[PDB]
Amino acid sequence: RFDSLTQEAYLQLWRTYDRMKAIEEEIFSQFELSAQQYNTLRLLRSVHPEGMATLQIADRLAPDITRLIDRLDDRGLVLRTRKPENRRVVEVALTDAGLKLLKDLEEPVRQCHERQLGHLAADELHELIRLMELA
Amino acid sequence: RFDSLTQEAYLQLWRTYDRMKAIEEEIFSQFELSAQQYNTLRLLRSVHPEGMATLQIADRLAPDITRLIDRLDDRGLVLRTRKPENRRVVEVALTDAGLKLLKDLEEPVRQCHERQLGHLAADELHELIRLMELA
Amino acid sequence: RFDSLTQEAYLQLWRTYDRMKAIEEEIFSQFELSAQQYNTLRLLRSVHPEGMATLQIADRLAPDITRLIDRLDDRGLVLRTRKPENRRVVEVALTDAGLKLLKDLEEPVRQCHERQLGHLAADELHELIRLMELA
Amino acid sequence: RFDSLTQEAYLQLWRTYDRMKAIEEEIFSQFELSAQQYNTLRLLRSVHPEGMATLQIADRLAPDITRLIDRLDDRGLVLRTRKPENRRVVEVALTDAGLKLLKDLEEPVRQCHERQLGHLAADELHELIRLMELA
Repeated sequence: RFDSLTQEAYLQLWRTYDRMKAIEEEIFSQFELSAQQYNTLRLLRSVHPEGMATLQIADRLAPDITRLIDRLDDRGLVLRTRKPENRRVVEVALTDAGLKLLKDLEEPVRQCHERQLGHLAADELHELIRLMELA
Repeated sequence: RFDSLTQEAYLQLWRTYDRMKAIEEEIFSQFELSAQQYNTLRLLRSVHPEGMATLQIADRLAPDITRLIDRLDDRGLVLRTRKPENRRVVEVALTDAGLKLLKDLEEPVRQCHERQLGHLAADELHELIRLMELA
Repeated sequence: RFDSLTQEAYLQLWRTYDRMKAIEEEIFSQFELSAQQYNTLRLLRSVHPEGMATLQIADRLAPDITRLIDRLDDRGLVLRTRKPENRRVVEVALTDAGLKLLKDLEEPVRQCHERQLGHLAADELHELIRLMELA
Repeated sequence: RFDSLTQEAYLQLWRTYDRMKAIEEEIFSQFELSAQQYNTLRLLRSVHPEGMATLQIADRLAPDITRLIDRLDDRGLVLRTRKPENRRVVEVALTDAGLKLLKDLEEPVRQCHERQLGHLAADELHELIRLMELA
């Protein structure tokens, strides 16, 4: 968790979050995804072809991840397997089409990280210019 | 709380926090303060000459704020008043020397916010240059 | 021409030039061009399919532009036409292959301008951090 | 002199000059100076208590430097000495009041260089954001 910052540094940290979040939402909206869905698909790529238990996905990223995964399952992007010896546990793995989607997203996401860094630096420079010029 | 970011945006948000936190710690260390002590003194200035209940200070910023305030009381920077009708409640107000300390800190803190913004923008530009040049 | 700057602003202006120049040289070297050759080809595109007199090219950008254009002519990127009534005058126009080369250069050059702006802003922020921290 | 840049890099170099020049003009106007007068006073400080020939001042920075120096002489900031053996040569040295003026200008000029660097980096980041977002 975030320990005490001055109010001004704390508002700047939130502005950093808000700017980054908005740029990701705009790029992920084009693929009908959220960043949490991208983060699930990336996590499943790190163990592909093996699956991961729904609870372990939530722990590495909980009840909102089942609806999230339902959307990914309906799109054929992930495959669910109920553990035959423990029917409450659902393991989820990436499919070929989830791998393809992540390969198609590599360039848009890298550009999205470049736009984040650019806008963050401009926002910070606007505040720096303001502080230098009130002094 | 901070909703899902990509891992990369999440690490950048933590780098923003770490950089800002370190610059404040270095300037506040010179006055033998923490940022949470500065934040308490600023909060008490907004109601000066009135005091604020220890619980309301914690709520606006809890058991760690009493040791924090003890240090400020020992330095003569704040004045405690136990409520005569409710002895468990301790109201804390700024003193003249706490007001003076905040006036002496206005310039160092503004420079500290300028150094934060500068370093944040450079750190972000280093990552942007790296991403543009791997592509 | 550049009127009086402080020595420090003058050295910074030269650092701006040196950084921009080096990034262009590296991208144009890959197509076996110089920036002055790119600038000639762009100038000839603005009047294509008409040609421009060698002297007017030099004026809009003089004896070093004939060797420069010789290289472009040998590569089939420009076409020379000696004026039949005035044999000293050589009009130069872009060819289809010079147009194609400029279309292939649009993306690399835009990225080159993005890397220039990025590096310029980082170099300036390094000097700003240095000045704020000597004070 | 500045060798071939792309048109876009050349306009950016001029924007760098224009921004830096305007910030200096605004700070130097407050002391009723130009940057060329500041540059003369700094040059005379490097040889103080010795003077420098008017022609050597012009060479290190020519007929416009005599009016420039006249203003500095009228303000008691420099002292002229006509060479007794060569009456055409006028050596100019800093006075105590020219040294004092340069000591009073150290902080405003350093802040002026910080505002230049800040504004340059913001201007460049605005253009970088624009280029990344047209792509």
